Amino acid sequence: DNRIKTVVILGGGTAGWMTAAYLGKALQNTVKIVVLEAPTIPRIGVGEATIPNLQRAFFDYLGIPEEEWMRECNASYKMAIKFINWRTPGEGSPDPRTLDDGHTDTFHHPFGLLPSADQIPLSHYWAAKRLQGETDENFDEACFADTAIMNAKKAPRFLDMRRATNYAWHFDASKVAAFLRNFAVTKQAVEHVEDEMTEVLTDERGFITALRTKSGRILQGDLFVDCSGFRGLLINKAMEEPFIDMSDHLLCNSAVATAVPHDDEKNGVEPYTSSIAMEAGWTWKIPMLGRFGSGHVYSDHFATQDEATLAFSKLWGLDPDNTEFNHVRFRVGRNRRAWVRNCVSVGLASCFVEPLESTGIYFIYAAIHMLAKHFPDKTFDKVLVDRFNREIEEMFDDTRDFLQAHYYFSPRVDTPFWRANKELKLADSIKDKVETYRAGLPVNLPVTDEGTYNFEAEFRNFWTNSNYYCIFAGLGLMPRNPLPALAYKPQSIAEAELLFADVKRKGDTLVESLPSTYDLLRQLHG
Repeated sequence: DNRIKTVVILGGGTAGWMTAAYLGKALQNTVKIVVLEAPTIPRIGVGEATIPNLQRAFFDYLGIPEEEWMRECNASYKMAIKFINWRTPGEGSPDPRTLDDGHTDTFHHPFGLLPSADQIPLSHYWAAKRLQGETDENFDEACFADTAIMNAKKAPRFLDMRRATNYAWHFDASKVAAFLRNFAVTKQAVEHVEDEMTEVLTDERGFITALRTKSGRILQGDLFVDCSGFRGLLINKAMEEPFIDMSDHLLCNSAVATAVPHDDEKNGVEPYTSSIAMEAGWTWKIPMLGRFGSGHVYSDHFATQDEATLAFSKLWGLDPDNTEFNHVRFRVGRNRRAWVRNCVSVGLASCFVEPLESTGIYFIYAAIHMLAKHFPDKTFDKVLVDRFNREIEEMFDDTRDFLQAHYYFSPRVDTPFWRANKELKLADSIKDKVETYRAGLPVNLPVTDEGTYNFEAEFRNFWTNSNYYCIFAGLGLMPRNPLPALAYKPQSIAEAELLFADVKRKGDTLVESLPSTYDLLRQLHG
């Protein structure tokens, strides 16, 4: 028997306990699993947003019903990120300004799928009408019924819990971590050691053989997962793997965050995350029951901590001297290699970008999924390690480029921060996609439909034509001209008009018949 016998996970939180719970299921109790977690002083729950495959890819794999975990972490529903004031100058404001053409400066990035007509996505029929002066509608409201539902703050399910739209989740990440810790310990025989690490013991090749704890106990293991956060205590410190700083692609490196009590009954509950543009970054709004989490992400080369705190405070009318804040400096980028020898980094110890498209928990599940797939024995086949590393770096760099496009194509030039974004080099992959987009062509057509988007189908097709249209057109970047094939296809244009009319009918119907997000949440948590 040459198998891995013991896996030691360094660090708790969502990364450590997702890893522990997932491997507990994937390895079918043939492996001992140990989590070494230093006890931590609780932080205020500033909220976390996610993407729709979290339930299918992670909680269902574990056999955990959606409503069961939701009720343990104050979770709410998310149908999109709503971007506010990314095109107009001025101070941070929760309220959207008005563009010069009279439109309000908001656009949505929903999870809905785009239909097509004659194998051409609905986005392209919209762009043709918009460029030809035949519609004044925005892309998001023309092409997604979800837009009208979000404008009315209606829920993504009926009260009888029948699904109406696709959606993901807002939640308190420390409560999810605590939920998963309890599951892993009581249902999967994970050993939880509450102690600090003092020594990393290695063999002549630099493979880790054990971790020593502060109490002096030695935790032997065969494979070690670094979930220690930005410090990368195993992968960076002990293993000396270099971290590749990518602040030449993304400027924001800091956040100041809190949780704000919210009057849900007076204001309702928004079924979406808001990304509120600031002078030196952006601020997230993550509604939950009774409160929303909020954090100002900024570059400390363009705002001091006090400047960012005061603008964040003024955003919500908070007393900057009488409110509890969490401050953090980010590490933006990724390790040269995510997995070195018998040390696999997961979460922030592996890589990080700001949560501008809610990908943080996804990077964790994707890594643990790829680890289970590439799971080694004690010979540590270097091809397994290399293919794992290739997957992590391509996943990360692709989302990094997608995020840079949010800043590079914002029309804002009113502060040093917004101008500095346009002095950055655009990655070649986005330059290529923008050139494709501007010729009128689709960008990364999706391959499957609602259901399959099957973890592999989504991992390989992560940002598709719909996503690039949401961000490019939302920011005001248009194709130079319509897709030229449309000029030859009068019947396909007519067929797309009927699709536009179906989107209107469905959104109208659902806006009238759905319960409020507030009412669905009261029932779910009541």
